[PDB]
Amino acid sequence: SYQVITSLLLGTLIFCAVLGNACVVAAIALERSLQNVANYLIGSLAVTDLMVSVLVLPMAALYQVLNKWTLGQVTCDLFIALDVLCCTSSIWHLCAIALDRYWAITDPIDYVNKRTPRRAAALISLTWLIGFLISIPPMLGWRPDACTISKDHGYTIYSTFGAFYIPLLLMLVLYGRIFRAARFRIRKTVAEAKRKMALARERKTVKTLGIIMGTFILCWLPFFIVALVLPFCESSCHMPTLLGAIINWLGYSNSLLNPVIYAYFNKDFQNAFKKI
Amino acid sequence: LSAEERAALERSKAIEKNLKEDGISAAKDVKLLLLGAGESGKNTIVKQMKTGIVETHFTFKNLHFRLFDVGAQRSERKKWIHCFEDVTAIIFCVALSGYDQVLNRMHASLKLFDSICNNKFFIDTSIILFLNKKDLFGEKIKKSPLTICFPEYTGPNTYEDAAAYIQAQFESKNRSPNKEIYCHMTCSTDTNNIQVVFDAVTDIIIANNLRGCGLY
Amino acid sequence: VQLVESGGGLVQPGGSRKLSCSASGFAFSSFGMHWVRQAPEKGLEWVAYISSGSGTIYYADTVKGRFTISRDDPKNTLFLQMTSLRSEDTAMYYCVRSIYYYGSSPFDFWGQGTTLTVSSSDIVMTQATSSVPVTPGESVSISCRSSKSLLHSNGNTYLYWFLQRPGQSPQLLIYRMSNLASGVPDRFSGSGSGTAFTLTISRLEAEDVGVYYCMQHLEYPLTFGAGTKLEL
Amino acid sequence: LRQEAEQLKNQIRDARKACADATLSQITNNIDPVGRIQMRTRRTLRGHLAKIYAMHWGTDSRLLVSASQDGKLIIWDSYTTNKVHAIPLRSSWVMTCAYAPSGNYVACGGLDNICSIYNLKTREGNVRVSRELAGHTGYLSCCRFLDDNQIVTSSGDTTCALWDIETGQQTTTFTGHTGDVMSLSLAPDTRLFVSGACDASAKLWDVREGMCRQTFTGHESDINAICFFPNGNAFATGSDDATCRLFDLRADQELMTYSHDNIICGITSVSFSKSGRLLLAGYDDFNCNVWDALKADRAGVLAGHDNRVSCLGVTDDGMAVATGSWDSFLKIWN
Amino acid sequence: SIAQARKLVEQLKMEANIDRIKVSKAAADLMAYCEAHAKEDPLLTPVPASENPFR
Ligand SMILES: CC(C)CCC[C@@H](C)[C@H]1CC[C@H]2[C@@H]3CC=C4C[C@@H](O)CC[C@]4(C)[C@H]3CC[C@]12C
Ligand SMILES: CC(C)CCC[C@@H](C)[C@H]1CC[C@H]2[C@@H]3CC=C4C[C@@H](O)CC[C@]4(C)[C@H]3CC[C@]12C
Ligand SMILES: CC(C)NC[C@H](O)COc1cccc2[nH]ccc12
Repeated sequence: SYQVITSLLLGTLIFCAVLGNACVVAAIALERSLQNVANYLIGSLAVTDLMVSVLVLPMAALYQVLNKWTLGQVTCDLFIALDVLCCTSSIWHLCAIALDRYWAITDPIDYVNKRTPRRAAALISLTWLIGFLISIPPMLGWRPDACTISKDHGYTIYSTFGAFYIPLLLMLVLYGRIFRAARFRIRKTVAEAKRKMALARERKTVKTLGIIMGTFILCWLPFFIVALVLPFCESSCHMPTLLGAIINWLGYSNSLLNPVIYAYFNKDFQNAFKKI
Repeated sequence: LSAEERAALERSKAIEKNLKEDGISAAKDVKLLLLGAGESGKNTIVKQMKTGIVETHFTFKNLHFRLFDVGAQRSERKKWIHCFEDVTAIIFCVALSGYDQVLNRMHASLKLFDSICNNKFFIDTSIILFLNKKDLFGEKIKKSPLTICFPEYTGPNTYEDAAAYIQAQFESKNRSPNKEIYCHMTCSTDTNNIQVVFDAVTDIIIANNLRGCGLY
Repeated sequence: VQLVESGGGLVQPGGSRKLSCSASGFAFSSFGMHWVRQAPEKGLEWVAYISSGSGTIYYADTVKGRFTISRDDPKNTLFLQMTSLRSEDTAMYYCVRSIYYYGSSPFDFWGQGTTLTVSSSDIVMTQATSSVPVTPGESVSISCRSSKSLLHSNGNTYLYWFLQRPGQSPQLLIYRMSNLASGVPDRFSGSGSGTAFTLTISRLEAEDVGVYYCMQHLEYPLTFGAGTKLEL
Repeated sequence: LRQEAEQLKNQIRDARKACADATLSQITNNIDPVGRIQMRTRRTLRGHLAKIYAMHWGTDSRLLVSASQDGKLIIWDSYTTNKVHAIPLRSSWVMTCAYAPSGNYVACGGLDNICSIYNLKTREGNVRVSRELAGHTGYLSCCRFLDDNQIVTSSGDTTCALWDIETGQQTTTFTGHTGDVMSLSLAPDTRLFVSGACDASAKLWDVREGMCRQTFTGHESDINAICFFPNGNAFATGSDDATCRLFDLRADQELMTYSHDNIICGITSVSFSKSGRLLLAGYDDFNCNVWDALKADRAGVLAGHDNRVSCLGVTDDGMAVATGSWDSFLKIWN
Repeated sequence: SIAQARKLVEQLKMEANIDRIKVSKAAADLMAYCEAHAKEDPLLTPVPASENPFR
């Protein structure tokens, strides 16, 4: 009864994440109009989130519903590695998307002359490389019927600051510069209807960056604050293990919400989805 | 495959490689459609940037521009106007000193500008509007008022106010959020219209990128 | 269009030298290039092939590993690096222009050749006749046999006919079975099917005197039949 | 003389109405309709990187040339999808291409106002410009070879021209259109051609005489596409008014209209099947509709292009239809 | 000018004096050609995949 509600909710979340991300990837692969550097980064974020949703989310949901790790220790190590890998890769995909947008908005000459799909592939490979560099150290050795990530203080700092906090700072800085550039462009654009539309554009800019950064933050910051601090509360602080599940699944739900932010809100993606 | 079929396939692959290289080189070109009506400053800005279609290639600040002068085509534009559907911007040249002349020149330029603005192939195509011969306009605006062209003007006869009214009349044809009209006034003796087009194209690219990110 | 070979000369056995081909008058980069040699009294034998763009390189089994064919497109030059020059390598080495697309005429131009002198599964093309005496104005049919069917599933029969006039480099007459080459008078005819082939000359002139060579282009170790000479 | 011109126009209308005994639909009411012409994309020709404006099939029904705004004239081996040639054009603004019936030449042209003749079969292995046909004062919208030395071009200068390629001179100029001439179709005998122009009229021209035999006016908008029926006694037009019309040469009037209420877009290209019972028309609405040329029934649809189908062509043996499109792909259909 | 009207009148005269056939016979000939060649129409009557070069 009680575990059935959890199973249904987590399974619906996994199904929605798989469906959303797979549909984003399929729309990328099916339409010539969505094969762009920006759309390559967005579709790779969808690929990473789909890997999250099919590798981590089912196993994490099994762990949540059963309240215990009914799998092997080798399988637990693989789960932790894949979870950290795929979540770090998705967060750094957000950073790569922000970086591409920053270069597009602040360097139009590079956008025309130097922006190539090789750069999108390089950004994707770099996100996955950071994911590996964050997730593999526990298997190489940096660290009970429970499958929990390594709580080593050095690894805690290295993996929380390498998967979220450095990504959070880079993405905040990049989108702050993008915001400043967007207002600079709007102010340069600005007969009262012109000022009306300029104010509407600034409202749209603040709403868009609010959606982007607020979704990323409200999804992953609650989890990563605890992932950073709680290891340093190894004796005093005790997480209720309900708030921990909630914050971890907010982070997981970032993989559900990323297609919505970056593809399903995109006009180009909406038209391409209409084409199917 | 046969040996000859294999070598034909290899030739086809080499052709495909060259086609991909050519398309990569071509995608780096900022394509500009130069429009205007007859004795506007089209040829003046072509000379500043430097047979049925004339193509002016120039590079400015690491940006390669392809400017398509199509004024020689004295035929129906809508039959070939879709060829330029994917230009970065239209450069529309208007002689400011055309309000006083009938062959009305400025009414014809306004009608052409309206048709180009509201063309189904240029819905989101920004326009770099050049108001040419601003010096001749200043010469002939102090003598004759801006009423021979616009009876509903009812404004000051000064050069700045008349030119601003003409620019407002042209920008009144935009009626589109995703398209901007960049208006510059030129006198045929200013060596900065290359800079004006570069800045307008930079603004167009930046605004397109912002629209892509949902910030415009 | 002209292909000028250089090198050749006389070498000691086991030596090495590079054959060169100074192409000019045509889009050399777009042509596949062959080396085809002819021993002083025997017929043509294909040596090596470098494709357009150097992506594909083929060699005859008798020279593979020791011989190296290379091209330099900017200078329009084709090379044959020969190593361990056996006495069997003495021949006149011909560079052959060949281009490959649908309808193209491969092996259509041949260089003048340079004679190299060395001091002391393949499909078989059979020309049973040889040194057949001919009379000007009357028809002659030169036959050819192939060990394997030269007809491909695509419908093409990769049989080539070449005329090696006395003292002159070979000259394509028919490129795929029953396909007259450019500049060849429409009295030479090609026919056959499968493995048996004939080249009919309607009204042979005094210039048709020469050795006529088969060539298959189905499987790549290109093989010439022993030439069928025509004599007055 | 406008009164006499109107009098002659009314006389022509009366002579056309005197022959309008029974419409094509009344006589084809009893033939078994074609069920559903369901072609499938057999090949997709990829390699153009801009809008394809023109294609022309080879007479061998295997090679075809396509013209794209990327400045490339590409000759395709449609059986293998191999690219036989990729011809770089001097002007990327090509909107017509013709493959010579001999196969030795290809033509292209557009906003440069020139018909460029390309020798596909040179001693050098490259395709070069053999002749540039200058003299049109508007864009070339169609060109068709009569033979290796004669090509007919249509232009936005409202005229058609017959050219001697060796001299590069206009042998005949076909004037009489008031709108921009958009398409050409040579008769199978190549003794006479029909041109469709922006004046919403199709004019029948004698190639040797150089005069307009007949003028056909049924369309409400610009005629973009024109094609003879396989026997040369009729032709079909494709215009911007979302209609295709079949005009008989001998009856000297429209015999059938190929329109549908669900089609409102313009028509870019028309062609007939080998027997001429199928009229294949390319539309702005991104697909090609197959029409029963005798019953005006919409026999089939060729969907599969992501942009406007700008050109299409049926092989001389009738095996395949190739459709080009603004989405930069050519598809072969059966 | 007047010469343009003269040319238009002459062209209309030359076009008006042609031997038009009844559209019944035109449609009958179009039928005759269509059914006379329906067998050799691969798009109208699809060929077996053996005989289809685009297979
Ligand atoms: C895991 C889920 C619950 C987290 C979702 C976070 C979303 C819903 C929150 C976080 C940031 C918030 C945005 C912050 C900024 C603005 C700009 C304002 O002008 C409109 C509201 C808007 C757009 C908010 C909408 C709701 C918002 C996008
Ligand atoms: C569209 C966005 C807001 C999706 C976010 C939904 C997330 C935050 C919600 C929806 C279902 C929720 C889960 C439902 C069931 C449980 C079991 C409980 O013992 C631990 C919390 C946990 C695991 C919840 C975690 C948070 C959760 C996954
Ligand atoms: C069940 C657990 C394994 N859930 C983990 C969550 O899905 C992602 O946790 C991290 C990602 C990257 C770096 C990280 N440092 C600490 C945690 C962490």
